[PDB]
Amino acid sequence: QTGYLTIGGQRYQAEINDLENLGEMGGQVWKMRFRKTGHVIAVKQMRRSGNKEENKRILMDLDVVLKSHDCPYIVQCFGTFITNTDVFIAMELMGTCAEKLKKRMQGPIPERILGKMTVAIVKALYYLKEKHGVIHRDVKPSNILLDERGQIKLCDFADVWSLGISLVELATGQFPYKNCKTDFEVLTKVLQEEPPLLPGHMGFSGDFQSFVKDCLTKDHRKRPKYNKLLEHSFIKRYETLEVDVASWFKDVMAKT
Ligand SMILES: *CCC(=O)N1CCC[C@@H](n2nc(-c3cn(-c4cc(Br)ccc4O)nn3)c3c(N)ncnc32)C1
Repeated sequence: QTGYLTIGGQRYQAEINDLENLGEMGGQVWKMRFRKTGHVIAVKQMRRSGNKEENKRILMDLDVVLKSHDCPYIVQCFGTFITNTDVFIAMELMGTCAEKLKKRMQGPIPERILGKMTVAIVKALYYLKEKHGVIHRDVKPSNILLDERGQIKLCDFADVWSLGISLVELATGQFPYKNCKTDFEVLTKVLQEEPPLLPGHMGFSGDFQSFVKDCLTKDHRKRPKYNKLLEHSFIKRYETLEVDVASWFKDVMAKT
């Protein structure tokens, strides 16, 4: 469907000129304001003259995003605008990603935040795999989006390993392979060295350390199925525990 903007159930007919460009957030992703209501959204622009490889990837991801309306852990699309020269994809405006939150924090991200993040990411990967046969496998702090409402969603679409590395980086503030100078050197350390587990002297719960250890299983045959990973006590704890991610997000973004 094209030519419509749906923000919270209210459906509006709209064209690209009904949006005011508030600047690049960076492909190109704009922050735009819907003049009719004042709502602010994220808009991804795909140029018809663009690279064939980049456009093909954009259209594949949009196909999944349009089918993922029933997953609360995937960034939602509000509508599309097709012009003679461009395609404008209206997405819900998130705050920032976990990589930038780590940079503003200038230190480890608390376990209670990573607990809610873990529950959101795993259920997004399981949804993508179960409902659409998509194997993401490329989870990193730059793909995990958060907003001031406390929401945690995936964007920009074997998977268990990259989640474990992302959790170790965010829990320690240190990327486990920061001293590798090439991509091949990273692959050698992944295969030759023991998995980079969580430190034991940072007050991490046994559930958190167990979950990261299960994610960083080198033998692919020994990695758990999703129905097993969704039963891990670390997932069970933060499925129900009250964690004020929204207030923590605002406090971190208030840092200079
Ligand atoms: C880690 C955070 C960061 O540095 N960036 C770069 C600038 C844009 C930021 N950002 N991206 C989105 C977004 C992207 N997509 C998307 C849609 C399709 Br269809 C295909 C591929 C992608 O990546 N949806 N949403 C952002 C949103 N929605 N809000 C705020 N910032 C966003 C990420």
